[PDB]
Amino acid sequence: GSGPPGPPGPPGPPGARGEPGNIGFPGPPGPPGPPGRDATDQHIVDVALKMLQEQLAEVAVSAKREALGAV
Amino acid sequence: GSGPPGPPGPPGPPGARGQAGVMGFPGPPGPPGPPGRAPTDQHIKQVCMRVIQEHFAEMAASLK
Amino acid sequence: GSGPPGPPGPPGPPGARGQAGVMGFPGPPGPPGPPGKEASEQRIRELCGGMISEQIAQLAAHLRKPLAPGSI
Repeated sequence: GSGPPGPPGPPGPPGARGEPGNIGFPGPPGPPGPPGRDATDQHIVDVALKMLQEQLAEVAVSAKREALGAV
Repeated sequence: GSGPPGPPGPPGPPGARGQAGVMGFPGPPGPPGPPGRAPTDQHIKQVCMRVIQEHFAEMAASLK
Repeated sequence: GSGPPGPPGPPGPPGARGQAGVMGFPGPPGPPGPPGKEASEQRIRELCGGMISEQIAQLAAHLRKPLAPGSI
């Protein structure tokens, strides 16, 4: 008749390989850029000088036209 | 002849670790900086005052 | 052990998920801002015309060539 039951079977196969890691989160935004440069005084100086030249030149025109009676 | 098969074997070992995930995308550029300063009315007046005061000799030449 | 070996065991568990991806790099600084807006020639003329007239008149008086009378 029967001999004894056999020994335990072999270990099962290894499990399937794991899935790839989760995706990284996006990086932070960069900081704001530096401030723009301030407007320089040059444009103001230029107009002030133009105005001065204009008004001074008009003093002479005024004197001439006063003498002519044609202001 | 034979006898019964033996008991079932143990479970196999765990599978291999998965590959590392991809790095996230870089962040966006920061916003532009603030605008530079525009001249105030008081600042304009002060520049004009300085220009006048530095040209008294030139004014005098045209007023003689 | 006259009988044959038992059936194989079941498959092992699936392997662990891989290491998570790292956070992305920071973005770059943004660009410099726009330059400051220059005052208009017209606004400069509005703000400074009067003082120029006044100072011209005062200097003319100093030099003893006072001018056409100015606006009240």
